[PDB]
Parts: sequence; C-alpha cells; structure tokens
Amino acid sequence: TTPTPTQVWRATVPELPPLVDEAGDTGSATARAADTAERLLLLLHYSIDWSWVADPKHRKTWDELLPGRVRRAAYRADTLDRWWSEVAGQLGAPAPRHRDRRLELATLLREPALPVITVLRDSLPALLLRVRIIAEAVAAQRG
Amino acid sequence: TTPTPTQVWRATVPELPPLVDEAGDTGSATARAADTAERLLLLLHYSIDWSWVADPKHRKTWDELLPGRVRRAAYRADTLDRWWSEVAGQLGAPAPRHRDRRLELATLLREPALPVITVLRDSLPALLLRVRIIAEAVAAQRG
Amino acid sequence: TTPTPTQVWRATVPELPPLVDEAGDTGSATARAADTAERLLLLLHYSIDWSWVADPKHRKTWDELLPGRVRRAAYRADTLDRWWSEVAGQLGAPAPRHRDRRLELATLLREPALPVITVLRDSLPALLLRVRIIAEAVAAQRG
Amino acid sequence: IRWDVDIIAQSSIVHRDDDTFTLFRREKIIGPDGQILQIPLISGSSFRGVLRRVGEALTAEVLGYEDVALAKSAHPLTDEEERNLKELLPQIAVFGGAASGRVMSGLLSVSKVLPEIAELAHLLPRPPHSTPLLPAVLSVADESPLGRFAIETLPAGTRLQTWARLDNATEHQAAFFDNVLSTFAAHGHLGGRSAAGHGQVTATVTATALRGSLPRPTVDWVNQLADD
Amino acid sequence: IRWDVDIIAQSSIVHRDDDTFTLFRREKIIGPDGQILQIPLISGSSFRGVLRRVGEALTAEVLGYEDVALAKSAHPLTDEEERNLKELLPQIAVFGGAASGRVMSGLLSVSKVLPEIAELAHLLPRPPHSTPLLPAVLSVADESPLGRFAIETLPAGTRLQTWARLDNATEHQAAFFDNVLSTFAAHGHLGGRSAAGHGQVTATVTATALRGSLPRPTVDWVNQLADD
Amino acid sequence: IRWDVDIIAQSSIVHRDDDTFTLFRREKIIGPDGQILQIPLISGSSFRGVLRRVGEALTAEVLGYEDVALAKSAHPLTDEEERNLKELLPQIAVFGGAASGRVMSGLLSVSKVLPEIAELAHLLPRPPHSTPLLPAVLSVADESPLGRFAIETLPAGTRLQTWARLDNATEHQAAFFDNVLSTFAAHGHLGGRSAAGHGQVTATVTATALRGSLPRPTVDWVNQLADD
RNA sequence: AUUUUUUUUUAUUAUUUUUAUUUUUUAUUUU
Repeated sequence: TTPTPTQVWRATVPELPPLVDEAGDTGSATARAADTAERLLLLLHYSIDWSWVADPKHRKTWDELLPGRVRRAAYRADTLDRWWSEVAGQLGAPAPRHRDRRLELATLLREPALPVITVLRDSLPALLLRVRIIAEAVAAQRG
Repeated sequence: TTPTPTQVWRATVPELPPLVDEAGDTGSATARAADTAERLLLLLHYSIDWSWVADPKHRKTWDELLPGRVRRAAYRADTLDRWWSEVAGQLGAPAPRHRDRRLELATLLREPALPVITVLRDSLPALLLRVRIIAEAVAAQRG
Repeated sequence: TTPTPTQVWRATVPELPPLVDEAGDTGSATARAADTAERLLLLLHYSIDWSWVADPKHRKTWDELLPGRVRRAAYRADTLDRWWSEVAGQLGAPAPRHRDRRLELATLLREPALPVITVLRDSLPALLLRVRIIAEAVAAQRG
Repeated sequence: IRWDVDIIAQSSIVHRDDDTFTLFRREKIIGPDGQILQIPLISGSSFRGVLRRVGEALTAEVLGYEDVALAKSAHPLTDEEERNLKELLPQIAVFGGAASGRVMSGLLSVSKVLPEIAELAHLLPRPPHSTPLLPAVLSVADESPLGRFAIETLPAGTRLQTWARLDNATEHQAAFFDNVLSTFAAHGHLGGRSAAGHGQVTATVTATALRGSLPRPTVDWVNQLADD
Repeated sequence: IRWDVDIIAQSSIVHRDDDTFTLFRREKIIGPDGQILQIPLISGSSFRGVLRRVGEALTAEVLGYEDVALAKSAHPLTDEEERNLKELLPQIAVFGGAASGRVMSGLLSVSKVLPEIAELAHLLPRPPHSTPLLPAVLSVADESPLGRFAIETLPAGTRLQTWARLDNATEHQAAFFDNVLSTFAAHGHLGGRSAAGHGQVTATVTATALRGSLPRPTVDWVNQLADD
Repeated sequence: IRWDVDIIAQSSIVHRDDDTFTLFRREKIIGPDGQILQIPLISGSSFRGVLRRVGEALTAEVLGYEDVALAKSAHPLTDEEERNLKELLPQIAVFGGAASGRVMSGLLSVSKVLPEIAELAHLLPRPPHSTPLLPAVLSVADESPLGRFAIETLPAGTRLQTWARLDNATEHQAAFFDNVLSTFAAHGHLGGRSAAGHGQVTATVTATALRGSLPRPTVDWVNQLADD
C-alpha cells in the first residue's frame, strides 16, 4: 500500500538485486539484521543538508568521516542511544517535512537490536558501498 | 554491452588463455569459484594507492605481505566479513571514482560464497601469479 | 621467436638428446606428459634461493629432500593445489624478476593435468636425474 | 551358494607390498583396453586368511582350547589317511589344510577385491572417478632422532566389491560360513595397521543365489568329541 | 570390550602436519559421495601414543623407577624369547613393543578422531555446520626483529568422537585400561602446544558393550618382582 | 600442583591483534552451540611471557647480573649437552628455553584467559551479560596535524579466570612459582599500554589441589655458583 | 588321459618440544 520511502530509494538501482530473498525474509536471520542496518544507515545520509564544513565535494559525507562517526556511535547500547550519539555527532537533523520518512525511521529505531550493532561492527564498508550506490543513482535521476 | 572493468584487465594478457571455458561457464563448478576468486582479488590491488610503508618497490604489495593478509582475512565467514577484515587490515579504500568498478565489486561480494573461501585456502599462489601477471602487463601498457 | 626460458635451460647439455621426438610431439602421448613434468619440475629448482637450512651443499635441494616433498605434494589434485602444497612446503618463492619465466610457468600450471600426476608418481628419479644434469651443466657454464 | 559382499571403508586401508624410507601399496596390473596399467587391490588370499582367523576364533567359543595337538604346513609322521573328521569338524572341511603331508580340499573359493574404476567387478554404485588417486598419509616419527616414516593407503571413502563361493550345497557348512560372514559384517577389519585404526570397514552380505540354508540349524553342537 | 569416548574441547587443539612462515594443520582425505575432500583430524596413532605415555606414567606410581634396563626400537643382543612377563607386567602386554628384535602383539586397537561433518563416526549430537571452518590463531612473535609466527588450529568448541577396543576379555588388563581412561577423562590433553594452553579437553567414557570387568580388582600390586 | 587465579581488572586492558586509522582487539573463535562466534581473549602465551619476565626479574634480585653469557633462540656452537643445571638454576628448569640448539622441557603449562560469557572456564561468579560489549576508548592525537588515533579495549570491570599448572610435585620449584604468583598478585599487569595506565589488575591465587609445598623452603640461596 | 592341491605381508612407534603484538603519542586552541 504505502510507497515505504526506503523502498523507493532502493528501486532506483535494479542492477543490484536485493540481499534478503526473492519475495520475503525466509531462511536467514542475519540477512534481516543486515537489511535493517542498511535501511537505517540509508535513512541517515538524506536526513541532513548533504551544514558541515564546505568544499566542492563536502569531504565525502562515502568514506572520509561517515564510517568513523558511525563506528564511534556504534559502541553504545542499544539503538536509541546510538542514534542520539550519531545525530549529536555528525550534523543534527531529525527528518525533513516528509512524515513517511519520519514514521518509517521511528518504527525502525527498535528491533531485536542486539545483532544490528554486530552487523554495524563486523561489516561496515559493504553497507557503505550499498548506500553510496543508491545515493549516487537516485541523485543521478535528478540531474 | 558493458566493458565490465574486470574484463579489460584480463584483456591485456592474451598469452594467458582463460581458465573457465571457451565461451561460457559449462562443465565445471570449481572453475566458476576460481574465476570469481581471481576477479575478486584482482579488484583489490588496483583499489588502493599502489599509502603503505614506502620503499622503491613498496615491499611487494606480489609475495611479501599480500598473501599473508589475504589468508588471514580468509578465516572468517562468509564474504562481507572477509572483505571488511581485509580492507581494515591492508590499506583501506572502497574504490576510486569509477562507478563501473564499484558496481562490479558490490555485485561480486555475494555468491554461493562457501567454495570461494575454499578456493582462497587450497590454492592461493596460482591466483597471485595470475594477478601479478595481469597487473604487470596492464602497467606495462601504460609505461 | 621467444627464447622460452625452459628451452635455454635444456640447451646447455647437448650430450643428452631430447625425449619427445626429432622436431615435434608426434606419435606418443605419455612423452608429452613426461616433458611437461620435467619442464615443470625444472622450473622449481631455479625459482628459489638455491633460504633453507645451510651447510656447504645445502643438503641436496638432487636426492635428499626434494623427491620426498615433490612426492608428498603429488598426492593432491589437480595442479594448482599441487603447486600451492609444494611452494608452501619447500621454500616459497613465485619467480624472480624475469617475466618470461613467470609467464611460461603460469602457462604451464594447467594442461590435461590427469597424466602429469601419474608421471610424477610412476617415474620420479629419472626426471630428477634430468633436472640434476641440466642444473649442474648450466651452473658449470657460469663458473 | 555364493555370497556377494559390498564393503565400504570407514578409515584408511594400508596393505603392504611384497633411513626415513617409505613403503608402498600392493599393486596388481590389468590390460583393460590394450594398454598395461597398475591398480591397487588387496590380494584375494588376504580376505581368505582373515576369514580363516575369524572362523578359527569362532570355532573355539564352543569347543575347549585347553588342549592342542591357523596356517598349517606339511610333514610326515606315519601317514594316517582316514578323513571322516570333515563331517565331524566343520572348520578344516571348509577352509582346507595340511595334516600329515596329504593336503586337504577346500570347498571355499573367494575372489579378489576391486575398489578402483575398471570393468571387472559386478555392477557399480556410482559414476566413476580417476584411477591414480590413492593418496598417502604420513607416519608417526618414533621420537625416542625422530625418524619420519610414511605409508601409502587407500582413502577412507572407497567402496569395494567381492564375492565368495561354496559350491556344494550339502549341509550345515553353509550356515557356519553365514555365521562367519555375519561376524565379519558386524566387526570385521582388513588391512595392515589395525592397531592404529587403519582398516575399519562395514560390509553387507547379499545374493544367496542357489538353494538356501534352512533356518535355525546346528553350528557346532554335535556333542564335541574333541579329537585331534 | 570397547570404550566409546566423546571429547569436547576446552581450548584450541593444534596438531602439526608432517621467515615469518606459517605451518599448517594435519589433513586427511575422504571420498564421501564421489568427490575428494580434505578434512582435519588428529591421527589415531597420536591418541595411542598419549595413552601410552599416560599408562607408563601410571605404572611407575606403584613400581619403583630407581633402576632401568616409551617408544621402543629393535636390536638383537642374544635373542632371549620367553615372554611370560605379559602376565606379570600389565603394560607391555596391552600396548606392545619391541624388546630384542621380536616385536610384541598389542591387544589394544584404537581408531582415529572425527571432529568435522561426515558420515563415518557414530551418532551425531547436533545438526551439522560447514566443513572448511578451522580458523587460525596468530602466534607470539618472539621479540628478543619480532618474527611474527602463525599456527592453524581447531576452534575451542568442536566435539570429537572416538572408540578404543580390547578384544580379549580375559583378566585385569581391562581394569587397568579403565583406570587409564579414567585418568585421561580427568585431566587429559591432546595437541601440540599444551605448554601454552592449547589442547585442554574434557571427555566421557561410555558403552562397555561386552562382558564387563568385575569391580575392585588388582591393578598392579602383584608383589612387584621388578624384573627387566 | 595447579593454581587457579581469578583476576579482576582495575583499568582498560588493551591487547593488540596480530592515517588516523584504528587497530583492533585480538579475537579468537568458539563453536559453542553449533554456530561460529568471535570472542576477545588474551592469548595464553602472553600470560606465560609476563610470568617469564617476572621470574627473570625476581631471580636477579639474589643473583648478580654484572656478567652475562628472556626469549631464547637456537644456534649451534659445539653441542655441549649435559643439563644438570636444571637442579642448580630454578628458572630455566621451570620455564624452558633453547641453549645450543637442543631446546629444553618446561614443567609449566598455563591456560588462556576467558573473560566473556561462555561455557569453557570454571565456575562463574555472576549471572551473565551480553557478548559483543568490548567498547573502545579513543586515543591521544599526537598534536606536535593532530592525527586522531583510537584503540579497542576491554572495560575496567571485567573478571577473568585462569589456571596454571606444574605437574611434577618434586622440589623447591613449586615454592619459586608460588613466589612468582605472589609478586604477580601484588603488583602484576597484563596488556599493551601499561605506560598509560592500561592493564592494571588485581588477582587472587587459590586451589593448590595436590601435595602442597612445605613452608619456609629455600628459593634460590643455594650458594650461587653463578655458572653460564 | 588338468601339475593339481593348501600358504593376511603382520606384527610395533605423539610431529613432539621452546616463543608479550611489544615499546611512543594533553582532542589541543578561539570567542
């Protein structure tokens, strides 16, 4: 029914098939945690201005300081404290005037919430490759 | 259609005919895993600066420390954790500004993913001979 | 055209005429496997320092430990795993800075690859006599 | 009556040939398709000897062993040559022997084992693989100079196919041999280092293709006169 | 009598094969379902050797060791070949040896260990996992140039299944071997770096499946004549 | 004699693995209940090395150090192989070493540390908590470009459980090792940044479970011949 | 208008001993 605004993000790059399964989360438990982590970190790059230090690439806010800040915030428990530490760290913005993004985010901030921190630790840059690709493609369709 | 930037690597050394088959992966299952492993490890030597310790050969970053670090990262499961362990180990760089390499890499990071670790274990230096030859030849055509 | 650096090895001992045929591999199938095995094992004695245990003869690295290690590595399949087992066993070195040797070697590591293991099993020391004679003669012309 | 046995190994099967030196696996040749090849196989006499030891061990569980007078030899003492004991004693009647120079006649005939890929055994259970694959473990290096030893063996997963045969479908001897094969299927072994776990196999007996032995017959309780 | 033992590790189990270079784990092959695979396993002779050291250590706690004349060898002096001492001395009777060229016969037969996922051991305790998982710790880097070493080992949680066997249910030797397995279940170890905590395991002994040993028998107090 | 030690940290314990980049904590794997997990633990050889440094420091307080000729290596000079000094010198007899190619035998065997929640150590003092909690301090940022560093460490409140063992309850070496553990319980440390307060712990020694060492024995005053 | 019969290559042996990821680095300053 809903477009579920984290779905229309991933819909812009069909050359990358999905991670979880064909049509529903079956047969794997860490894939659900990885998908939740990717969706959560994807709803963190389009939630801010790019208001940080300015050069013509904005210093890769993307591997220059985003993995460091996400990793540093990933050393707290469980998930609400993590997002507070991140949003006070990096830039600071809840969500723009799109209530679908806000409701999806606040739905997401709680889960099993133990393996998500493990996913943010034991595989960071694959999720960053994913988020970089989706962000670049959905930017490319608005050029 | 696409140049598939791991194909234009292998195209520089026609004196080494391909491993898999004449025109398509038929009749062998371990050859697909070996080709995937060779392509994955080939997209790891041109993904970094050669930013490591500096002498006029860069200490063979090639059998001085690359097989050791690849082997050490090859003792985790399944493939995303492996690449995290490697990229945090050796140098650290996702991919340069060539989105074809990035998309091909992130397509590659998941597969059957069980026999690839076996291929990285039970035959390491043949793949290193391959990667050394292709790297040396494609460097030689830009001299 | 090419000197084919496994040919200039065998060229130093004309008192031993070749094994295969007069001018081309015709009329025998096991002779091709025997020649491939001899060339492969010849590109294994000049690929290392003689870095092993040191006495004024280097303990015949030649029948003291080379046939044992080659035989022990000859109990795996097919050829890449064999060379990994050997190079991790004996000393460990891919090839020196001579790209002709490296390209010839990596061309050689795959073949029919079934009868080569049979040749390494059912006739070891004749190949060792051959390799010892060529190594001794090409050492004697640089004395 | 013939017995077809399929034997799957559960460990390495070392079977010896006839300073830190190796020592090989017994190999017999075949001319399958015009060329000569060497293939490993346990000799058929080794299976017969293992069954002989099993039968002599089993015949002493019901007969007393406190008195005596195996692999028999030939020597003459007085040439006493009446041999009714074949009916009385069901062990030397089946497997033969030599008592006083006149050797006996054995009803049992047993064939060799054929593990590898050939055309000589009965019907195969699997699509084939390559021939020269009998890779070798490395031995124990005494370590009182630790002298490194090394043996050559079949891998733990090789199947083997064998048949044994008693021709004369006459009497209780078929049931006796059925009991012997039951023991060998239960906890049998064949090889050369059974004290180190080499040679543990599991077998199955099948295909009694002629007139079968009647159920519940006497094995050896025939009042045990216990003669020489 | 056979003894079935289940062994759960409590640390890494390094078992060596036969400049800053690695050194692998011993691997033996299986043909399980038509294809060749390499799996790690401690050789069955290593378990026998560990039990041999344990038995020789235990037999010296009740017999004096002030005089002598283990892994025996063969050499001839005068070929004295009377061997009643198997009844007198319960150590070389069970585990065998070589005294004066004529090697002994050992009643003990022990099988290999099988930790990984296969079809060769007895009944499994858990649903399986993948085969190639034997990840490796990294060693200690001497640091007098700190040369980085690295070894390969099984993880600390792997279960192992093994069986040992004495065939001849005769005499006190079953109780002696029961005492040896009690010691090995109490504070046993197997591996290659036991001085660094590698190889600590806990085992359980089960399934004496034949005629059991009578309670409270004599282990070795048979008046200790203490011959050669 | 074995010694059971419980070690409670008083600060962070950094233990390194083997541009403004981080550098992790050493992690070894376990297969506890069918799945593979990574857990942090100091390698058991590090504890042995710390005790080796403590023992060599303690043996020089009563023996003169003005003359010499630790982590020993192997090299041959003339192969002098009489080793009575194990009785004379109570340091290399316990902890082993290499003098002239022939390495020594160490009586000491020590196990790894296990801080986290598992099933491998001895009895637990507290109801458990979660596994992945080893949060990391951030380092000092040199500030001559202030390059921000960061290390990964255990928190200051983690308990650790370890056991060491000398098997041969023979002589004064038990008292010597008791003195070494007394020193380590008094002012011991283990970690990687002890110059910055990382690695301060307090321990307790318990459970001498076999034949105890007699009170007031000689540690090293055996007239100090001070040989090589 | 058989050179046929009977005839385990087998008992025994640890890849064991030794081995610190160590030493060095104010989140400084500016309202």
